[PDB]
Amino acid sequence: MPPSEFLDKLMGKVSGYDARIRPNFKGPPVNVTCNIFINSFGSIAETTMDYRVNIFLRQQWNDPRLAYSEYPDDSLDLDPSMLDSIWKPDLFFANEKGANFHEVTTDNKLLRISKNGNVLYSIRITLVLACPMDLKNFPMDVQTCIMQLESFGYTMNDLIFEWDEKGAVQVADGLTLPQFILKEEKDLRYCTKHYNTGKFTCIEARFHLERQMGYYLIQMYIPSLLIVILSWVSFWINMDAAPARVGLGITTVLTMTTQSSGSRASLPKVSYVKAIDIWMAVCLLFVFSALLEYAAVNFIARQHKELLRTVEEMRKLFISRAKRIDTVSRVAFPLVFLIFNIFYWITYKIIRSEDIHKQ
Amino acid sequence: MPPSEFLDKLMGKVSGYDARIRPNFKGPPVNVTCNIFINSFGSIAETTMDYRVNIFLRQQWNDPRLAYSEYPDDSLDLDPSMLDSIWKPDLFFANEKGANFHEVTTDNKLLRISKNGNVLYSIRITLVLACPMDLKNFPMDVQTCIMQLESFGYTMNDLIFEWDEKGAVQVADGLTLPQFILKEEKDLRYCTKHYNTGKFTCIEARFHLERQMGYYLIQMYIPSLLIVILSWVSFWINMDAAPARVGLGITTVLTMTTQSSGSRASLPKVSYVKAIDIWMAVCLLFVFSALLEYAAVNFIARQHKELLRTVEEMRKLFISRAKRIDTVSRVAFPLVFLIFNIFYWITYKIIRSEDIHKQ
Amino acid sequence: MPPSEFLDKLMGKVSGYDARIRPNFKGPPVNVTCNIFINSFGSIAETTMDYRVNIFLRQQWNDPRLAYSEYPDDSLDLDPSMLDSIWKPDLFFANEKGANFHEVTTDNKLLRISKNGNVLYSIRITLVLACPMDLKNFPMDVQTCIMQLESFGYTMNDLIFEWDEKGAVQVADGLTLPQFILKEEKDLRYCTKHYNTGKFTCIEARFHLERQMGYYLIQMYIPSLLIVILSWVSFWINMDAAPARVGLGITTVLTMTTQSSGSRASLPKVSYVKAIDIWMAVCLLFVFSALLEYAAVNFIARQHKELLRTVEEMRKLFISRAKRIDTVSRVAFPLVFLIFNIFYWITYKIIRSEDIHKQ
Amino acid sequence: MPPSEFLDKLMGKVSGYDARIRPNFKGPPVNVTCNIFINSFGSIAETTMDYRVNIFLRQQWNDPRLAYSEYPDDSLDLDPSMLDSIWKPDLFFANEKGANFHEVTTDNKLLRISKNGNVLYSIRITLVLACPMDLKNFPMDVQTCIMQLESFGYTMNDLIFEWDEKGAVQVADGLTLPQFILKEEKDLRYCTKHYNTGKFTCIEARFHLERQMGYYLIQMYIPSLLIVILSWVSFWINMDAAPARVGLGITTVLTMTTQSSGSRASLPKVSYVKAIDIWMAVCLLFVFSALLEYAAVNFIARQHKELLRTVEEMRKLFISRAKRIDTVSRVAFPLVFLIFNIFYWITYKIIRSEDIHKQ
Amino acid sequence: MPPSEFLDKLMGKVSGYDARIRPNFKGPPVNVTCNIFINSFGSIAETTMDYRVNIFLRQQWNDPRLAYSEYPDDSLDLDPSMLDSIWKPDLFFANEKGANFHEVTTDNKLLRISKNGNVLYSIRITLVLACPMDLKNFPMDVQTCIMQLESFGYTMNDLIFEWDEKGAVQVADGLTLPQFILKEEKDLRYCTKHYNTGKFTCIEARFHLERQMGYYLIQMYIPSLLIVILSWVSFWINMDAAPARVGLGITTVLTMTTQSSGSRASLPKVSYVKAIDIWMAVCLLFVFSALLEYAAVNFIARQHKELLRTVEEMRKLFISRAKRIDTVSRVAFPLVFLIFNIFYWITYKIIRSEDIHKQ
Ligand SMILES: *[C@@H]1O[C@H](CO)[C@@H](O)[C@H](O)[C@H]1NC(C)=O
Ligand SMILES: *[C@@H]1O[C@H](CO)[C@@H](O)[C@H](O)[C@H]1NC(C)=O
Ligand SMILES: *[C@@H]1O[C@H](CO)[C@@H](O)[C@H](O)[C@H]1NC(C)=O
Ligand SMILES: *[C@@H]1O[C@H](CO)[C@@H](O)[C@H](O)[C@H]1NC(C)=O
Ligand SMILES: *[C@@H]1O[C@H](CO)[C@@H](O)[C@H](O)[C@H]1NC(C)=O
Repeated sequence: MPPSEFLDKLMGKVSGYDARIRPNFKGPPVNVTCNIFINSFGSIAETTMDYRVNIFLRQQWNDPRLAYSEYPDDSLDLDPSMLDSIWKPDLFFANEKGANFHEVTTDNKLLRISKNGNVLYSIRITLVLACPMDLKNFPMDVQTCIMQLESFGYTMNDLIFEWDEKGAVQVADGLTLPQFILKEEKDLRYCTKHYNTGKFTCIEARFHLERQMGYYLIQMYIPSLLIVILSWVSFWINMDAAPARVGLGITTVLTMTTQSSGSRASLPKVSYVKAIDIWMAVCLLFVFSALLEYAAVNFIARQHKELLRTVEEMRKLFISRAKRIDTVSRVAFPLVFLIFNIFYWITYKIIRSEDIHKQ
Repeated sequence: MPPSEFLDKLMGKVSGYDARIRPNFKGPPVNVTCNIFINSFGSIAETTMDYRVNIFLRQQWNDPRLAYSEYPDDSLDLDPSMLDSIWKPDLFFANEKGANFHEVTTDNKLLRISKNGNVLYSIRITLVLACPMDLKNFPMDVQTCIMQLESFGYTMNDLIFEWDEKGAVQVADGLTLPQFILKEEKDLRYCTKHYNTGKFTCIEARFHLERQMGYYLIQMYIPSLLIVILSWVSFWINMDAAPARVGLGITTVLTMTTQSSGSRASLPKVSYVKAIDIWMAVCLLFVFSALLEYAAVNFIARQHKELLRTVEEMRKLFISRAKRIDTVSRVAFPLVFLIFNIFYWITYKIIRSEDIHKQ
Repeated sequence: MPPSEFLDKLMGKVSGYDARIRPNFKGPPVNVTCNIFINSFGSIAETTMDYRVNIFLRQQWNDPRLAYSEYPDDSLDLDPSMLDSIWKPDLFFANEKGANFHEVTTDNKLLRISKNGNVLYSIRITLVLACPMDLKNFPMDVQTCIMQLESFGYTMNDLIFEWDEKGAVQVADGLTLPQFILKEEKDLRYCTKHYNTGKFTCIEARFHLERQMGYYLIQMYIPSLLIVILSWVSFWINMDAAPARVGLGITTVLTMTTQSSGSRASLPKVSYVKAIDIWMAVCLLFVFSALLEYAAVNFIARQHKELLRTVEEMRKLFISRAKRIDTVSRVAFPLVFLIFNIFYWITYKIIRSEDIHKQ
Repeated sequence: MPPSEFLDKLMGKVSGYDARIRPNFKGPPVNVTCNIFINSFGSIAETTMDYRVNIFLRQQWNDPRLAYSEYPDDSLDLDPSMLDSIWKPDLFFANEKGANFHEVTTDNKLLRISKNGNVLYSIRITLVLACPMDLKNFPMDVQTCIMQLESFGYTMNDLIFEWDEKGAVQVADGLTLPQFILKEEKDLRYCTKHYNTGKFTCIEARFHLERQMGYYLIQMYIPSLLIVILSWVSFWINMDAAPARVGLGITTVLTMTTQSSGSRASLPKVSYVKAIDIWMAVCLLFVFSALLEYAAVNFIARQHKELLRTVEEMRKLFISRAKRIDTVSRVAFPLVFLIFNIFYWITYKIIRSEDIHKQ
Repeated sequence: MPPSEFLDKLMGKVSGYDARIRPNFKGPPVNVTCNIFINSFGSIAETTMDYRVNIFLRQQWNDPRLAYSEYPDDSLDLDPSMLDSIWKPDLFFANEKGANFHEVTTDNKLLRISKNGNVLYSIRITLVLACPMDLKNFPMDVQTCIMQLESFGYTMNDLIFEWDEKGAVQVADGLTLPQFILKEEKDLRYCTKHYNTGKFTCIEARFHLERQMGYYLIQMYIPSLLIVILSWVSFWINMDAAPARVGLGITTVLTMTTQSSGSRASLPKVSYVKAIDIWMAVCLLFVFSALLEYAAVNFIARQHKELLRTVEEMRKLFISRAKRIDTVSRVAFPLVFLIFNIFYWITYKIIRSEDIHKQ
């Protein structure tokens, strides 16, 4: 019983199998269970709001036809070069750019057929998928990125898509992302589509990504803090009269503006204010207030110069103010900073915890 | 009544359907109604003057042929692999670069045919479209971007394009742009094309985009203002004789030139002057005038040095000028700035309001 | 008289039309008139010396065959899917990179055939074309960019290319370039090609582009001038003894070097010296000479310090020199700058005027 | 005995050779030996974690069919245009992006067939392969990059992949990399794949790459060291009272922050701390501690100013501290730096030596 | 004698011409002479070590078949659409990335056939070719870039490649490169390839490129020199006691480090030290030594301060040293620089002259 004779006999010009007609025509819709395996996730672009994923799509549906029932083995592994002579369902991705196939030495495709007629179609695909991420809290956030699968040409009374009950979404073992930590929530929902042409089936899968704060802390939170420390200690424990104290402030402001521009470099332009903007704005406000304080001290010194020639009675009165302000500044500034840091870190921790619970 | 027999019978070698001849040949022009659905707008490049759009083109026309009239159901959903055996009309985009199709698991295409002969052709297309935007007012403006559809090979007495009376342009729900706000004007006009070869049909669609000022305000209007504030308060409330006061001005000018270069970084080179250029030029003029004022004060001080050895009569005469100028400067500069800001913001608000009314 | 029968009958297996043999074989060369319409010019890259153009090529030639002479209408608009069964001439572009076609909903192609046999072939093409621009005068210049069309496979006694007598080159109405102004010279020449294999026909078209000076003036000529003004007025109207005067020069030099590097940023590396290099070099020379002058003043002051303890006789002798140099510098520097600006702007104006007359 | 007759006769419609059925069907799995030749390795991207390689894949397997046994010469070199009429095995790369073929003048392919039936299939391929490199030790490290080959459609009882016993991996003579030194370990392992669909064969090859420290040393280790040297010697051998000493520190800090940002520029964002970060952090700590020391000296000087009007008894007591600290600083700082450098270089040398031994 | 009948008759199903069998089968190897014309060289990337070239490949070989010998004209220009029905030889480029063809309006291809059977095959190709350039001497060097042509599928007793005796390599008239000057050496060698599969023919062509020093001199050699001049003259002709003199050095060092980083920006990372690195290192050493000298002068001044209250006997002794060092520095530094420049320019001139003679 040669393989070739049977092979053609099933889907040949002698067989009545038309590949342009859906199975069970004029009948109940063809149910399709979809299984996805993630081979290599990664390369998430924050600029143009998209990520790259290489999946192994797997879809099964039941055909009354192609149930040979005359062979010792129930499952037959067929050629992937005769995949044009069967009824593949139409499937497209809604948030999709590009999405090439792969042709290395052979087409990366798979066909299997059981005795009853259940088929197994497996396709390797790299997808560039659009994720409209919300950057309300930039360094610490959970981002949800969407994969949607729809039928382009078939209305709801044909080709209903369903998920797989067990192991709908899998991940390759030892798969890591440099920037994000993937979570195991693996949310799945059915989100039907309505158009003027008709109503079309859809199923979607949701992934939760948390952002590591390790890079961001080292890159920005540490340098900005160190420059605040530098300004604080450096000028106040210097003599009242000096060009250096003044110059220090200007240079510190220059560093702050360069770092502020540097932070908002990779990020796409957005209307709302991110957390990192709040932090850098507060640090800039601290150094600006510090330079203003020194300018005020200089004015008090100017008053002393005018007084110098009941002369000494006024002199000390102003000078003592000079000293009092200088000491209060020394003890006042760090405590206020400490207070800011605590009420900032606490609230952000509460927001991120609430966000993960909400999602 | 098997599907295959009829299916071929309509558009087969036994049928007299030639796909190279227009329907109703030697007759009135084939009218075509066009419906467009916008799946995902975005990614607008200001440099090379273009934007990206992913649409769902839909065009309907009437064929006397293909009106079977022998089936229980009026509408038949046919295969998208037999779309080469019918009379699709020619259609191209005038301001177009690229414009690939999509081939993911199947071609993303749709064919429908009613009992009378009205067809429905639906195509998924990503377009890179050229928009010749006018940057007269850079941060606040309304930009109109053009989509034009034309018949390449058919003159006006064939294949007249028309718009759809109801729901000509739709937008996918919850579609947002990071940089712009789309408006609901959805202007539609017919803009016929004349060539030496002949006169060709065209229809166009206009989109109005407003620019959010949230990013621009934070990125440039706030830092420049803060550096003006810094210069103003810092030097004048310092003693007349100091190297610091001089140095401050030079560094402030350095910041202004770097920010001015930074502003005109993404923008393409254009002859006309943008609003942001006016703002940065005025701020640069303020700090330049401030440094000139300090230089003049130094010259008055030089006069005092020459006088120092009717000697004291001249001395005070110049010194009082020194004081008078210093105080007037303190009160003079902010009010003039305030006046500038009001007459700048008011006029730009009037221009943008006029522009939206005009469009 | 059905369309299909005739349609095939002309260029069918029953017709003796071989599409691999040139018309009028063993005869006079096939003359071809070429008409070009420019749909969208632009995107000129100065780095890799090329520009992008989207044209509508149109070529006409006479075929003795395909002159049916039996139809009421002289001109027939045929399908663009049967363009493989005729004798298209070979045509390629010599300074060409890439040059894709366009396939949106249909091929963008056109076929027309008259009663005598004159055909009309219209093709939409985007060309990346190499322009070896000469940057001798960078901000103000006229650049000539070349389009060449040649026959790859046919020697001069076949397929002679000719231009069209009227309307050889057209431009779409309201077509503008952000950087350049297109001129209406529209030069056309025939520039035959000689090879060892044979002698091949060619025709070329020349476009003249002038550069707007509006962006360049604002970006570089104004900031550099303002920094020269700043240095000039700032240090000389300050007291002889100061750290500030010295520091000012160094910072001004830093600005000059950064701007000089910034100017030569987009530009490709070239051996010859551009006009902008001359301007920035002269401005750098002015500030360098200014700092040297201050250093000399300091040395004269050093002489006074040595003299201070016929002592006063020497003292004033040197001091008066100090004053004399300071005043002459004040009046000397701007006039010399003014002279430089006039003899620079005048000569460049003469060169550009001569260049346009020459071209 | 004409070539054509035999040529077709072997794999023709008269032959029973079906190219869709595996050789030795219903039998032991088809064993495949794989030989790889590396034509041009290189272009390793640290950002998106991948490298480029151009290989010569070679795979041999035994076919009972195609053993003609009637020719004088055992080995026949066949055409590479009839490679569609045989049973090529499926093969794909797991960590693969892209992987085009090459079509220059002909397809770059090879077919050979021996008398017994052993075939030789040779394919030229450029692979972009994903390497998840570990940057724990950035300048000095050994990186292992993975190539994996798998059967997409065939389970373990078909198409078992095996390596070649002799010369499995070769390298073209005189092949060098600008950044890395390739090692000759050439590790080979079999790393079978398990899926829910089935169990699939795989074989992998490991390459060891060491990083040259020549560029990194010159680019970063030398400038940072020179700036530490500059700060150290420059300020301490200057008078106690000066604006210059203060300013020096701020500028040195500015250089350190710019260099620190410059170092972490090419590198992708990662949570863990690299060796270069440790080095730059320690150098920044040294200059920060130096500026703090100067600030403390200024405070001691302030005490002297307060004392100046048992007055002189206190004065010297503080002044001597000033001198003592200044001298100890002079001798203290370099030795501590020397100690740091030795314990840093030694430990990194031990870690890299351990790593190469482990791998 | 119609063209079509003969045309097919030569290479038709009635002719015994099999296009899968080499001419003169079981015979001496098919000799192939190769002629290359360079249409447009250029776009040489120093980063990823490659260049772009657009060539006109021409190869001739002798076929016993296709020698009609019955026509008045010896040479026939055939269609380039029947190039699939002949025996083209296999040819690939070893150092090749990409290498597309060109399809503009027609395939850019040529076929000619003489009476004896000598064919002429002409192909237009753009090649991206890998050149492993040696950057030992960066601004002045001669670089040799390699083109290699090999037979992928045929061993040495078939398809031997040979060069053309006259005019093997040509260049289009008036072809210029912005960065390099092409030389006329046009070296040609045969460099056979050995593999385990077999021994394969190869022929190679060598191009010599010299680098213009005009851009590099202006961009780096002039600014660095000017900044050395600035430092030299500026500080030494200033009073011994000043904050300005100190600050000058730090700023000059900042310029040197920025320029040094700027130089090594386009260049790929390499272990060895380039000439430009030597030059910038020496200039940095000069300014570093200058600042150290000023620091030493300050220490001598400190000694004078300690002495000031046999007191005056010590005072002058140190002061005279101060003066002596200051003058020697003034005359010492430029001569040493002059010596460096001469022994640097001379040796590099000798090395480049030796290199061109060697090549
Ligand atoms: C597909 O699913 C629908 C709804 O679950 C059901 O009504 C229909 O019978 C199913 N089709 C089958 C089992 O063929
Ligand atoms: C198409 O529209 C034109 C103008 O509206 C009309 O004259 C013509 O009859 C229409 N064709 C039809 C209805 O087939
Ligand atoms: C084509 O032009 C040439 C030169 O103008 C002429 O000799 C020849 O007769 C022309 N061919 C025609 C008119 O068919
Ligand atoms: C292939 O290898 C397996 C295991 O080494 C062996 O059992 C089998 O017989 C081999 N197949 C052959 C030699 O055809
Ligand atoms: C090709 O060249 C080889 C060596 O030069 C020679 O032996 C052989 O006869 C040549 N083949 C011909 C002339 O057909």
